[PDB]
Amino acid sequence: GADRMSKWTSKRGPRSFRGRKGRGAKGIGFLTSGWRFVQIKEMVPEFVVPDLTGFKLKPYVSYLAPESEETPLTAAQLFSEAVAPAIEKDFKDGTFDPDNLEKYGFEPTQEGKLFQLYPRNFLR
Amino acid sequence: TVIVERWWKVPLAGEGRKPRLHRRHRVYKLVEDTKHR
Amino acid sequence: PLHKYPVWLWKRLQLREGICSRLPGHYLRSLEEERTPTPVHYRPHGAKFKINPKNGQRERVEDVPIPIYFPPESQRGLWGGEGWILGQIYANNDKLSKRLKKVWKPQLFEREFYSEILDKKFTVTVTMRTLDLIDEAYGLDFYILKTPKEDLCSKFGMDLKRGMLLRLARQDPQLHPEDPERRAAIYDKYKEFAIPEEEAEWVGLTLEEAIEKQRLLEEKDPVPLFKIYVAELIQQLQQQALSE
Amino acid sequence: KVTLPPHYRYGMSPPGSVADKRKNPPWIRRRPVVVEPISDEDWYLFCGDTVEILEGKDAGKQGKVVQVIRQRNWVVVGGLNTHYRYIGKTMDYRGTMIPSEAPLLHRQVKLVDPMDRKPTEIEWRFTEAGERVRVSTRSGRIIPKPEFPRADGIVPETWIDGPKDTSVEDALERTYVPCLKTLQEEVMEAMGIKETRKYKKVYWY
Amino acid sequence: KARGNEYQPSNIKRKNKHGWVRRLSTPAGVQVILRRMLKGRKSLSH
Amino acid sequence: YRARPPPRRRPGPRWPDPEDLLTPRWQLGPRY
Amino acid sequence: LTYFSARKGKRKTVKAVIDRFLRLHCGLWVRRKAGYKKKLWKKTPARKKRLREFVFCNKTQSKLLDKMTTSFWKRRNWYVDDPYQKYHDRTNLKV
Amino acid sequence: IGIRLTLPPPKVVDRWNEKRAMFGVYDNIGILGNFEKHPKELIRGPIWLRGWKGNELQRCIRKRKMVGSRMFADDLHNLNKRIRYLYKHFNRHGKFR
RNA sequence: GCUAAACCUAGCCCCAAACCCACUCCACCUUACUACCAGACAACCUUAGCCAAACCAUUUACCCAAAUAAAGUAUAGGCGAUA
Ligand SMILES: [K+]
Ligand SMILES: [Mg+2]
Ligand SMILES: [Mg+2]
Ligand SMILES: [Mg+2]
Ligand SMILES: [Mg+2]
Ligand SMILES: [Mg+2]
Ligand SMILES: [Mg+2]
Ligand SMILES: [Mg+2]
Ligand SMILES: [Mg+2]
Ligand SMILES: [Mg+2]
Ligand SMILES: [Mg+2]
Ligand SMILES: [Mg+2]
Repeated sequence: GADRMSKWTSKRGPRSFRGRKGRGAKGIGFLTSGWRFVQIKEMVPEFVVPDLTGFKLKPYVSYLAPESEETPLTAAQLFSEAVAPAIEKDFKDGTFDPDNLEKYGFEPTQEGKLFQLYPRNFLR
Repeated sequence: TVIVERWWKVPLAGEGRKPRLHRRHRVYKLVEDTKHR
Repeated sequence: PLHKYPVWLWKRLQLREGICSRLPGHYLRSLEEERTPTPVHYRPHGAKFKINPKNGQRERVEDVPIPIYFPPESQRGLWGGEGWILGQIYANNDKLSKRLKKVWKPQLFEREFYSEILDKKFTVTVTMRTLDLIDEAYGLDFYILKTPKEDLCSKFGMDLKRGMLLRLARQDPQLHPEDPERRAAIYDKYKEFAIPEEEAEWVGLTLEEAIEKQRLLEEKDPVPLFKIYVAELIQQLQQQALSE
Repeated sequence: KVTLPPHYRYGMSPPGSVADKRKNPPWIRRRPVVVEPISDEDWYLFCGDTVEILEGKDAGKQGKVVQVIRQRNWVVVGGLNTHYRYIGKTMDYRGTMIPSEAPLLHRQVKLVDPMDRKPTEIEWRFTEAGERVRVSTRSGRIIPKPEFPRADGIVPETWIDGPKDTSVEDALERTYVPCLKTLQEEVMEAMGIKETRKYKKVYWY
Repeated sequence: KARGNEYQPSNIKRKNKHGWVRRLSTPAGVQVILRRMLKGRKSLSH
Repeated sequence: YRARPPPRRRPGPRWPDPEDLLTPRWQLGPRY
Repeated sequence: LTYFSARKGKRKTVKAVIDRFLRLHCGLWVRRKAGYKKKLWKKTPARKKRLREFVFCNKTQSKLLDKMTTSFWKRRNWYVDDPYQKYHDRTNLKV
Repeated sequence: IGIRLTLPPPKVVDRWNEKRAMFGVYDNIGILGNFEKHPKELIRGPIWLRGWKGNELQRCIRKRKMVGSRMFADDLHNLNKRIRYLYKHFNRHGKFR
């Protein structure tokens, strides 16, 4: 008599079932003795909203805009635009060594960084 | 060591072919148990 | 429809694709080889032709092995190729009587064996046949190395073989560290079984164990593209200077 | 958008319209119409092209193509191959009779030569500059692609930027300086947000 | 007395008896899921 | 029309690939 | 009788017929009298001699045994020093 | 009811297409070609039916022997049952014994 | 006159050929599709029977990897059925 095809949500089942199932919202704390909830300030996401005063970009773009070819950014292009000028400048001067790769922007280990590329530890 | 032989003759399989075993080939008779030697 | 290849060839096809392709050739040939185990629970004819008593004619005869069931607990001991015999019998050895189910189990014993190469004593569950094979081989170490994989019928026995082969291959000095003379004597005794260390590491490993071992060897962190792009940039700059 | 059924029959009414839904309900299953396969490069009829009707009541007449339906190899010529139907009919009013064009197959029309207004066969050829254009077989004359209004109903020439339209100078301004920093890192520096606490290592499995 | 009401609904019993976790608890139950996956069942279990 | 060229027994010995699993075993022995 | 075998798709031969009857190539079947080795002490020598004879089968029995044996047993054999060689062919037979 | 009210579309048969015009060619390849190739080698179809004929039971036995290992599990199971039923039908049922 | 009738496609079957298939984000072995806490539970083990023998009790074909042939022969079997 039960509906197997319907989505199993928190509105179905006895009182224990309904209070344990959620809707995908992330938790922001934990429960202590006496069913008291402690909300962690750091677990609550913070919206980093910039100042939009004096901003010249609008949601839409005027149709009098020349069409441009789509060139997706790759690692090779990013390396050339950011790191190649630094290495070439030192190569001509004659002061270039593999020990100073961190000077050009290389990061040997992501540990110790607030935002780690892999594994990712930051939100969008 | 328990040594047994089949009651029923197994048909020849030939060169490079595995023998065909019917369920009647599971019937065994005790030949000799080496622990009594 | 129909399969391109027969079903029984699917396992062999898998060895030609994936991580199994990169397994060592000497190990893969060991899996492909399937030698006939030494007869244990049946008596071989010993001749390829026998004269039939009835018609007095020369008839070809073949040895059909008795199927043997090896319990999982047999892998922790050395049963010498013995195992459970799952079969049928006739009551009072009369074919006109009932056909009953009969299981023959080897008589298991707990014995302690010392390995000269490993310099250790093992408490191994063995049968009376295992004792005879060791006695005929003049020691446990000879028995483990001489006995083929299909006749050992024990994962522990193959693991013992790999340990002994590794020590012989490496001339491992951990065997009696304070007696260099005694260590060389034992290695000289078993010098005929010495094989290269590369091959000895893969002896006795199952397919799953070999795949896991191969995966660990091939497991390495990816090289960051920063280092790769630096090498190309440095090389190209040098080539530009030559043309100038 | 709408996932059409496997054998949806395209018609004069555009898919997803009110008329199309009545003609093609979700449960309809009609016999597929066999359509000759024409490659996109092989197709040579476009909106605004002048073609001459070969078969029908208006055989030999020339007109301008107003709509092309690739799913049926159809070209619609304005004011040609037309039948008359009543529009806006009510209970009291009989309605207004208007000419209604009927679709024509690609083989029932023939593109005209710009120099001599006669039907001619064309082939796709590349010019010296490399552009792909249509060339008449008999005369070897380039037939330009007609200028048709864009489907979005926007004229770039007659366009005035609104209160929410970014100007061309601001839109094309390049303010991106490449660097080995993420968007999150750059915003923290830009907004002066300081975080000294270090992120603890976690187990991933 | 009157029959036909042998099914007295209970979510706890239904999930404990025919649930996904119950199916995977035994090798026989896993084959039950495999048969339903092979047949294309929309609902593999409760 | 014109008939296709007649089916002929292909000249020369036929050597199957020994590394192919679909190759019959009787075509790889010394007897073959 | 197995009209179509499960492995070859061919008619099989009932081996009980082979162990008891001999088929002459002319189509006749030769058998021995039943009970010719049973209770000889209570049978007269005239009766015992008839039991030792090798008799033929009638049309129905001969036709029955032909169906129960394959074409291998109906071929012409040239055994050396065959005792029944002279009986494989008919002589002076009308209709 | 049960009969169509309109004539079916006419049957257009090209009696002189390439397939019909060259039908039967090379059927005497053995006779006119020094017996290098048997005519049965021209037959194209199932690998268990080239130059061979039999009843339903013989075809099922032959197909299982030749391509039984390449058949699908469901197809093989139906073939095995068909042989069992045909074995009982031919060897145990019928008017003549 | 109604009720109805009529249709030619959707696709499918048998072969050949060729060795298929998994992952945008997020969720999913706990009550699957449930962001976030101490595991150490872990796989192997003869198919039987209907049925045939006009009962039934020994026995009763079941791809095992080359088409054909040897051959339904040798042989096995309540020496029966049949294999
Ligand atoms: K019959
Ligand atoms: Mg229901
Ligand atoms: Mg042979
Ligand atoms: Mg077999
Ligand atoms: Mg009910
Ligand atoms: Mg109750
Ligand atoms: Mg389905
Ligand atoms: Mg899923
Ligand atoms: Mg019966
Ligand atoms: Mg009864
Ligand atoms: Mg006999
Ligand atoms: Mg009988």
